[PDB]
Amino acid sequence: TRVKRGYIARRRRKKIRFFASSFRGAHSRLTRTIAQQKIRALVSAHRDRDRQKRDFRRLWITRINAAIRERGVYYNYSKFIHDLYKRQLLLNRKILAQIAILNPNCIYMIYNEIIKKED
Amino acid sequence: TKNGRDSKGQRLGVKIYGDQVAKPGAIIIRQRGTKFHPGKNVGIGKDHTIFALIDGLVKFEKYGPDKKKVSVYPREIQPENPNSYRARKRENFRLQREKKKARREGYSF
Amino acid sequence: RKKGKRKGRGHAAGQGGSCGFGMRGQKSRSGPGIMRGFEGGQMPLYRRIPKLRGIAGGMRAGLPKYVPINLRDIEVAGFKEGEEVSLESLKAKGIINPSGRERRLPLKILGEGELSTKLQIKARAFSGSAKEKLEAAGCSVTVLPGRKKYIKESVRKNLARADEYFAKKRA
Amino acid sequence: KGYKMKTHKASAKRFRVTGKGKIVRRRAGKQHLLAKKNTKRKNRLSKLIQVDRSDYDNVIGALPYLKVNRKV
RNA sequence: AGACAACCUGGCGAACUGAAACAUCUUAGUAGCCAGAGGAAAAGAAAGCAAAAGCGAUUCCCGUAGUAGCGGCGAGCGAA
RNA sequence: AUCCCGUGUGAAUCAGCAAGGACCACCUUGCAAGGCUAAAUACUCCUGGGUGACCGAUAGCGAAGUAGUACCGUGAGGGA
RNA sequence: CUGACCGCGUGCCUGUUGAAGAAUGAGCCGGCGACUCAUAGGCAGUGGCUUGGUUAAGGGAACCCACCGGAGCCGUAGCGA
RNA sequence: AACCCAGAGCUAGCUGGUUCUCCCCGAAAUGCGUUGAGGCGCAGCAGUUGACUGGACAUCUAGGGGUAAAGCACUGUUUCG
RNA sequence: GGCCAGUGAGACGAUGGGGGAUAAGCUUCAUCGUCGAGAGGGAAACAGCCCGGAUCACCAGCUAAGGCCCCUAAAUGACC
RNA sequence: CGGUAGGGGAGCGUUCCGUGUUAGGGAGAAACGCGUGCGUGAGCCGCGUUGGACGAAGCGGAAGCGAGAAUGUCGGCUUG
RNA sequence: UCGGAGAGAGGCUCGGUGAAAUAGACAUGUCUGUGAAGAUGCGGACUACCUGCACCUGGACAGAAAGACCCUAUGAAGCU
RNA sequence: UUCGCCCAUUAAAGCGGUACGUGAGCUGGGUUCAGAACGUCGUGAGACAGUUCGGUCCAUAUCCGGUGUGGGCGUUAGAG
Ligand SMILES: [Mg+2]
Ligand SMILES: [Mg+2]
Ligand SMILES: [Mg+2]
Ligand SMILES: [Mg+2]
Ligand SMILES: [Mg+2]
Ligand SMILES: [Mg+2]
Ligand SMILES: [Mg+2]
Ligand SMILES: [Mg+2]
Ligand SMILES: [Mg+2]
Ligand SMILES: [Mg+2]
Ligand SMILES: [Mg+2]
Ligand SMILES: [Mg+2]
Ligand SMILES: [Mg+2]
Ligand SMILES: [Mg+2]
Ligand SMILES: [Mg+2]
Ligand SMILES: [Mg+2]
Ligand SMILES: [Mg+2]
Ligand SMILES: [Mg+2]
Ligand SMILES: [Mg+2]
Ligand SMILES: [Mg+2]
Ligand SMILES: [Mg+2]
Ligand SMILES: [Mg+2]
Ligand SMILES: [Mg+2]
Ligand SMILES: [Mg+2]
Ligand SMILES: [Mg+2]
Ligand SMILES: [Mg+2]
Ligand SMILES: [Mg+2]
Ligand SMILES: [Mg+2]
Ligand SMILES: [Mg+2]
Ligand SMILES: [Mg+2]
Ligand SMILES: [Mg+2]
Ligand SMILES: [Mg+2]
Ligand SMILES: [Mg+2]
Ligand SMILES: [Mg+2]
Ligand SMILES: [Mg+2]
Ligand SMILES: [Mg+2]
Ligand SMILES: [Mg+2]
Ligand SMILES: [Mg+2]
Ligand SMILES: [Mg+2]
Ligand SMILES: [Mg+2]
Ligand SMILES: [Mg+2]
Ligand SMILES: [Mg+2]
Ligand SMILES: [Mg+2]
Ligand SMILES: [Mg+2]
Ligand SMILES: [Mg+2]
Ligand SMILES: [Mg+2]
Ligand SMILES: [Mg+2]
Ligand SMILES: [Mg+2]
Ligand SMILES: [Mg+2]
Ligand SMILES: [Mg+2]
Ligand SMILES: [Mg+2]
Ligand SMILES: [Mg+2]
Ligand SMILES: [Mg+2]
Ligand SMILES: [Mg+2]
Ligand SMILES: [Mg+2]
Ligand SMILES: [Mg+2]
Ligand SMILES: [Mg+2]
Ligand SMILES: [Mg+2]
Ligand SMILES: [Mg+2]
Ligand SMILES: [Mg+2]
Ligand SMILES: [Mg+2]
Ligand SMILES: [Mg+2]
Ligand SMILES: [Mg+2]
Ligand SMILES: [Mg+2]
Ligand SMILES: [Mg+2]
Ligand SMILES: [Mg+2]
Ligand SMILES: [Mg+2]
Ligand SMILES: [Mg+2]
Ligand SMILES: [Mg+2]
Ligand SMILES: [Mg+2]
Ligand SMILES: [Mg+2]
Ligand SMILES: [Mg+2]
Ligand SMILES: [Mg+2]
Ligand SMILES: [Mg+2]
Ligand SMILES: [Mg+2]
Ligand SMILES: [Mg+2]
Ligand SMILES: [Mg+2]
Ligand SMILES: [Mg+2]
Ligand SMILES: [Mg+2]
Ligand SMILES: [Mg+2]
Ligand SMILES: [Mg+2]
Ligand SMILES: [Mg+2]
Ligand SMILES: [Mg+2]
Ligand SMILES: [Mg+2]
Ligand SMILES: [Mg+2]
Ligand SMILES: [Mg+2]
Ligand SMILES: [Mg+2]
Ligand SMILES: [Mg+2]
Ligand SMILES: [Mg+2]
Ligand SMILES: [Mg+2]
Ligand SMILES: [Mg+2]
Ligand SMILES: [Mg+2]
Ligand SMILES: [Mg+2]
Ligand SMILES: [Mg+2]
Ligand SMILES: [Mg+2]
Ligand SMILES: [Mg+2]
Ligand SMILES: [Mg+2]
Ligand SMILES: [Mg+2]
Ligand SMILES: [Mg+2]
Ligand SMILES: [Mg+2]
Ligand SMILES: [Mg+2]
Ligand SMILES: [Mg+2]
Ligand SMILES: [Mg+2]
Ligand SMILES: [Mg+2]
Ligand SMILES: [Mg+2]
Ligand SMILES: [Mg+2]
Ligand SMILES: [Mg+2]
Ligand SMILES: [Mg+2]
Ligand SMILES: [Mg+2]
Ligand SMILES: [Mg+2]
Ligand SMILES: [Mg+2]
Ligand SMILES: [Mg+2]
Ligand SMILES: [Mg+2]
Ligand SMILES: [Mg+2]
Ligand SMILES: [Mg+2]
Ligand SMILES: [Mg+2]
Ligand SMILES: [Mg+2]
Ligand SMILES: [Mg+2]
Ligand SMILES: [Mg+2]
Ligand SMILES: [Mg+2]
Ligand SMILES: [Mg+2]
Ligand SMILES: [Mg+2]
Ligand SMILES: [Mg+2]
Ligand SMILES: [Mg+2]
Ligand SMILES: [Mg+2]
Ligand SMILES: [Mg+2]
Ligand SMILES: [Mg+2]
Ligand SMILES: [Mg+2]
Ligand SMILES: [Mg+2]
Ligand SMILES: [Mg+2]
Ligand SMILES: [Mg+2]
Ligand SMILES: [Mg+2]
Ligand SMILES: [Mg+2]
Ligand SMILES: [Mg+2]
Ligand SMILES: [Mg+2]
Ligand SMILES: [Mg+2]
Ligand SMILES: [Mg+2]
Ligand SMILES: [Mg+2]
Ligand SMILES: [Mg+2]
Ligand SMILES: [Mg+2]
Ligand SMILES: [Mg+2]
Ligand SMILES: [Mg+2]
Ligand SMILES: [Mg+2]
Ligand SMILES: [Mg+2]
Ligand SMILES: [Mg+2]
Repeated sequence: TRVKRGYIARRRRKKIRFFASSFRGAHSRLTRTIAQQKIRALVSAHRDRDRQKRDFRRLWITRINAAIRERGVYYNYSKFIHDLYKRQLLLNRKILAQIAILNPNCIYMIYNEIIKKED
Repeated sequence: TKNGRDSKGQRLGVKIYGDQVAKPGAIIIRQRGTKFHPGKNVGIGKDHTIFALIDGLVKFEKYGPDKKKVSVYPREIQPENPNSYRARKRENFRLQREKKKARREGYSF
Repeated sequence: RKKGKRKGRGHAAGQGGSCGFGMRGQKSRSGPGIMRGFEGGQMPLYRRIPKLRGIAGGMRAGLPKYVPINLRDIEVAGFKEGEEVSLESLKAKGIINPSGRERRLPLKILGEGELSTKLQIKARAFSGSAKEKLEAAGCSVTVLPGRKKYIKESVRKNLARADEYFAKKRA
Repeated sequence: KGYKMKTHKASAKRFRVTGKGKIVRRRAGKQHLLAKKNTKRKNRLSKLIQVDRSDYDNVIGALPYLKVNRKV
């Protein structure tokens, strides 16, 4: 019983093409290229969902270091953090970064508690 | 002149060591000349292969003053450890095989 | 019904690409292989070993000449006393199914197991232990004649001259 | 009329089977040059040996009608 | 008298190939070519099988059997 | 062995002759060197019926239209 | 849907000790395009019978198929040339 | 050593290719033989299936040995006295 | 034991050596690690070096090797 | 619970057959196009200001059964 | 030496007609370093508005398929 | 031919790298291709890190790189 491949192929191709919408140039056109480009996209995605978790801690820490450095002459990120722990506070770095921007006065207070107690 | 011929290593040398176990007939040493001498309960071959005549522990000795001789002595194994680490774990394996095979066909539902 | 491997479709499936033939060279190449009994050109095992005893020269192979039966089988079978055993009645109860070569054969009895009954047995031959156990159990042993070997007259004269010698000597 | 496997004949003049189903063979080398082989060796080369597990494949493959138990 | 797909009979009759080379062997009396006749052809009415018991022209199928055998006793071939 | 042929020699007639796997004896079986014969079996250029887990215009015949055509080749031939 | 700017990111296949390779292959797109069938041997998984199992050709209200068809074949003794 | 057709789908231990998805386990590039060396047979090391088993990782003791070091008792070699 | 595979061109690194010139990213063995068939981090980039062996999600947290002037995460830290 | 060669398990789809002259379908089937739908994925389920007559699901069966590589191959269309 | 001028046919512009080899996709700098040991594509610096046209040929291991040379094949053929 | 030798000068007539720096810029030899001849080796077909005469390399610049020469746009209203 002869079987033409029929649409079984074209569907697959089409469902790939949908993926690759808005790729500049022949990456959005030719099937054969589109394949690869799909794979690479998916791959980067996977990679950078891991990079992401690295990079926001990067960021947050940076912003925090900026936010503290303003108060004391001699004060750091490092110093700060060590002080947060020996005072037993749980706040992670996302929260201290977002509170650094969006509620600056709060961070000033926190610093004043760590200082009072280290005193 | 031009070298490069040689021989497969003949497999000579001590086959069973001191205080290991030997069967009767079991070869203790293959040697070229006699680097050892036959002791008691122990025969020697044509190539000076030394072999055991009796089951037991093989012991090397000073032939005196210089050379060495090997002889075989009958041992005694009574001391089976009733309760010890060895016995405990081997038993455990037995009983686990038994249990784990018996709770199969003994499974409801 | 277990579904078959279709090789050469996809990798994620199964044996794709190479199909499980690994890389290249003779075993992965299409076509008849190399002979089953052949090792690389080293003298093959079967060729470096000498031919079996009689076969080697054309001495005819040894062949079964009777259908062997023990007493075990005659016990297990439903034989009531007086019953004739023979060949035929063993096909009847089926404990022997003869094929072509076996059809053309006679019957022989081999002692094993201990028979309890009185049977009337017919066969062309018996082992020693056989007819010993049989005549011990009170069974009648009928030994059937084999087909005469044709002999030309001169050899009858010789073999008879013998018998006349023995007869004149004992008498 | 299909095709049925052929017994490899040069393999069947060499190997055979024992009643319990293991393959056996002769030993090589007792043919000529016996004078210089000691009697003890000659006796050893006279007997029937069960074929090495290793070759069982090749053999079995070339003697398809040999009834053989590999002890399973 | 010529024409006529395949089948068939007769005549000539390869080689690549397999044998991990090759020469005996294999391929295969296959392809091809020539000639011939038919709807089938050919074979066929025991100077035959068999084995001390029997059969009763030829052809074809199943089986015996990948058995007996043949064979650089190799590759392989293979009955009744 | 049996069977059939080149060269050369070359018998016996039933009180014979041949075969029975070198050969000889014995027995068994058969009657060569004249012919002819149906069926069971092989095949599809085809004809008539039937069916199709066969194709559906890149498939199915090379050919669903000028198809062995157009075209190519001195020619055998290739060939949409 | 677009994308200011930051970060990360050395086409695919084949094949290799090893490739982004300046190693091979693909202009692009759509079709066609490859472990198939028959017959045996071995092994496994499932059934069926185990009053041992099974039929081959053949016959069948055309096929299939009921019902036949035990000739064969496998298992019941080995040792030995 | 012409062409065309056929044997012919010759043969190619060579090169190229061999198409759906998920899950589990997971090598080797070594030895021997080979008209063999880029091939193949067997072993070694995969997977899956059974039958036996009781170990492994540690700790300590016991064996035989002739390397590193060391030495001049032998075999060479060597300087001066 | 059964059934049934690949593999039989290896690379460097540590160490023991031979060949070579105690030359070679050379060559050939021996006992190991990694790559092969291993992604992540450190090594500017960088198969074989160091850390560590990736079921998967998280805009959570602690560390290894390695680092804390700016590019670029952390001390323009302390004391000799 | 990394993974190549490679082995084993569990699945999805394509055309056809059985159920079957089936359910459904000019009140719009196949197909073609779409989705804030559901799947570990192969894919499924839903929707159409296209299309114009066929044809599921379930439980089974069979293969000319899944393509991106063959300096593959045939058409179409580019680049220069 | 040591080039010069001129004439024709092109080259160049305009109108008409209009190919080809090539080609994974190309958003296609230089230096230096790295790397299968000669990189637009990886690193660090440096230089670079966008895009035509005419010219030039250093690169893209430029293009036109088996490498004639070397080796392999138990390949092929010719010759002795 | 790398090397080198000489003639006449000269301030001096440097040595190296750039794939012989440079063959899609040019041209000789060299890969001694097929013809032929000599010496030599080989019975021979033929051979030679011997000699000798003859003996086909193509190219419309895609991109980078370059020498020139424009347009667009920017230069915060538009221009000379
Ligand atoms: Mg169809
Ligand atoms: Mg197809
Ligand atoms: Mg986007
Ligand atoms: Mg030695
Ligand atoms: Mg003695
Ligand atoms: Mg199949
Ligand atoms: Mg599978
Ligand atoms: Mg692939
Ligand atoms: Mg396989
Ligand atoms: Mg391949
Ligand atoms: Mg292989
Ligand atoms: Mg082949
Ligand atoms: Mg064969
Ligand atoms: Mg012999
Ligand atoms: Mg026998
Ligand atoms: Mg039988
Ligand atoms: Mg038997
Ligand atoms: Mg003899
Ligand atoms: Mg095997
Ligand atoms: Mg006529
Ligand atoms: Mg005629
Ligand atoms: Mg006619
Ligand atoms: Mg031949
Ligand atoms: Mg030939
Ligand atoms: Mg063939
Ligand atoms: Mg051959
Ligand atoms: Mg061959
Ligand atoms: Mg007829
Ligand atoms: Mg006739
Ligand atoms: Mg008659
Ligand atoms: Mg007559
Ligand atoms: Mg005759
Ligand atoms: Mg006869
Ligand atoms: Mg005669
Ligand atoms: Mg003749
Ligand atoms: Mg006469
Ligand atoms: Mg007769
Ligand atoms: Mg007559
Ligand atoms: Mg005659
Ligand atoms: Mg007649
Ligand atoms: Mg006639
Ligand atoms: Mg058409
Ligand atoms: Mg057509
Ligand atoms: Mg159509
Ligand atoms: Mg960016
Ligand atoms: Mg990067
Ligand atoms: Mg970048
Ligand atoms: Mg290479
Ligand atoms: Mg490339
Ligand atoms: Mg490569
Ligand atoms: Mg290479
Ligand atoms: Mg192609
Ligand atoms: Mg290309
Ligand atoms: Mg296919
Ligand atoms: Mg196959
Ligand atoms: Mg099959
Ligand atoms: Mg089968
Ligand atoms: Mg069963
Ligand atoms: Mg029938
Ligand atoms: Mg019929
Ligand atoms: Mg019928
Ligand atoms: Mg001529
Ligand atoms: Mg020719
Ligand atoms: Mg042929
Ligand atoms: Mg072929
Ligand atoms: Mg061909
Ligand atoms: Mg050939
Ligand atoms: Mg694992
Ligand atoms: Mg290794
Ligand atoms: Mg080879
Ligand atoms: Mg192997
Ligand atoms: Mg294993
Ligand atoms: Mg010691
Ligand atoms: Mg010690
Ligand atoms: Mg010593
Ligand atoms: Mg030593
Ligand atoms: Mg020393
Ligand atoms: Mg000394
Ligand atoms: Mg001394
Ligand atoms: Mg080897
Ligand atoms: Mg090697
Ligand atoms: Mg290989
Ligand atoms: Mg190394
Ligand atoms: Mg080393
Ligand atoms: Mg040493
Ligand atoms: Mg030195
Ligand atoms: Mg060294
Ligand atoms: Mg090396
Ligand atoms: Mg370490
Ligand atoms: Mg590999
Ligand atoms: Mg690893
Ligand atoms: Mg890594
Ligand atoms: Mg890194
Ligand atoms: Mg590690
Ligand atoms: Mg882990
Ligand atoms: Mg921390
Ligand atoms: Mg910083
Ligand atoms: Mg400081
Ligand atoms: Mg893991
Ligand atoms: Mg896994
Ligand atoms: Mg795999
Ligand atoms: Mg469906
Ligand atoms: Mg359908
Ligand atoms: Mg209806
Ligand atoms: Mg619809
Ligand atoms: Mg349909
Ligand atoms: Mg659907
Ligand atoms: Mg469905
Ligand atoms: Mg209508
Ligand atoms: Mg249905
Ligand atoms: Mg459908
Ligand atoms: Mg097909
Ligand atoms: Mg294509
Ligand atoms: Mg091309
Ligand atoms: Mg084309
Ligand atoms: Mg001029
Ligand atoms: Mg002019
Ligand atoms: Mg003109
Ligand atoms: Mg113009
Ligand atoms: Mg074109
Ligand atoms: Mg650009
Ligand atoms: Mg380097
Ligand atoms: Mg570079
Ligand atoms: Mg760069
Ligand atoms: Mg980049
Ligand atoms: Mg250029
Ligand atoms: Mg030019
Ligand atoms: Mg490139
Ligand atoms: Mg060879
Ligand atoms: Mg040859
Ligand atoms: Mg001067
Ligand atoms: Mg001066
Ligand atoms: Mg220069
Ligand atoms: Mg120059
Ligand atoms: Mg150039
Ligand atoms: Mg010249
Ligand atoms: Mg001469
Ligand atoms: Mg010379
Ligand atoms: Mg001339
Ligand atoms: Mg241009
Ligand atoms: Mg330019
Ligand atoms: Mg400009
Ligand atoms: Mg301008
Ligand atoms: Mg302006
Ligand atoms: Mg302006």
